Amino acid sequence: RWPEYYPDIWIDSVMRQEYLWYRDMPSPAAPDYFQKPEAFLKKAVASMDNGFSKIDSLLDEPIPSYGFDYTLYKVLDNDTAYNALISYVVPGSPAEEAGLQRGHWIMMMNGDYITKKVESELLQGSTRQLQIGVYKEVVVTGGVVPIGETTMPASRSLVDKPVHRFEIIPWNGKKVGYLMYNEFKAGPTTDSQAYNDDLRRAFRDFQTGGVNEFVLDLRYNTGGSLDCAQLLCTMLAPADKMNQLLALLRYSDKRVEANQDLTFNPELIQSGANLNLSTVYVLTTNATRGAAEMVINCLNPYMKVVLIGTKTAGEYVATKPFVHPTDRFILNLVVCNVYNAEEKSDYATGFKPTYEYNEDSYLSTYLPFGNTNETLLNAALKIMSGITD
Ligand SMILES: [Cl-]
Repeated sequence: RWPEYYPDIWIDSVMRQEYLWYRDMPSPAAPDYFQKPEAFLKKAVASMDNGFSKIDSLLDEPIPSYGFDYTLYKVLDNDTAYNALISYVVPGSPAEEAGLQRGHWIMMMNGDYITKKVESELLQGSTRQLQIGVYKEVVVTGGVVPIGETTMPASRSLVDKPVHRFEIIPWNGKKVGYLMYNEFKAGPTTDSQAYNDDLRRAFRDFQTGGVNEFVLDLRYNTGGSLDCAQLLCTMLAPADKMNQLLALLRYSDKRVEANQDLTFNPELIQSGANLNLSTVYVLTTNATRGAAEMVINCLNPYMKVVLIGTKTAGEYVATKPFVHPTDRFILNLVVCNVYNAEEKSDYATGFKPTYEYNEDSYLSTYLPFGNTNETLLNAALKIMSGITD
């Protein structure tokens, strides 16, 4: 109706220049200078963009937190109450100092139940007193039973490292490398390789230990950098694949200059080690996304990749970050296709697992990462040994 806008908004410009699917954006509508970037984005993306592109805030530091992730389960006959099952504890966090571990359940906070009203108090706050429990079975009935209490310090701004857990497991005559790798991130700062060097260090330890089987746990890995992914692949692959094509990054017809052919590149190994493996077991959930899915797609043609868990996210294109000049947000925009050596990325809707295991259905084996009875790792160990068909 009104106003009558005259015939310059950054987000529209960065997208029309850099977006993989710029040709499939809606036609230039009437400008809306007050709309949130989120709202602009949702209306401007191509229909193929199923939440791949997204807006993220530019923060001075990570939002403070206690350092744990969880899932709520309704309490026995309490109307408003829930128990919080811990799924991940950040190293060096208040949660870890509290003595908390994956598989612990938070049952009370300072003598009060956890209700939907107070759920956000699990994310951050002051020092808290917690009643903690564990899932127990009795012969068969199961439930969360209290086992004790602890004091959790106040939340604080935390940095979580991608190399989350490491182990070498001897198992039925095999030497099994286990890696819980949670984010494709090279280092804490813009040009740091610190985490990639942590990854190399783990692979050097794996080679020293003579690992000949491998379980890569990407279950909560939401993605990140393809250069991290190239490094990881290069170190898992069979040794006769060095220098072969791994990934074909293909941008739009306006950004041909950016196209790249990534190989299994042995000069990337540096202080790490190639493990010369023929099979890899990859643990997945719906959270497993992007770069994490690229690893699966790109290793598929070259080795036996066995997927255990639940279907992956389906993010078959790569995003790159673009920072607004003044408004402090980041546009994570789809910029390229990422084909494997067979010229394919045909996992729209996600990679279906080879063997489906929902970790939430097996509460008695919801255990710390790397414990061999932990559901998804146990499955892999059984499958490689022929215990599970
Ligand atoms: Cl953990």
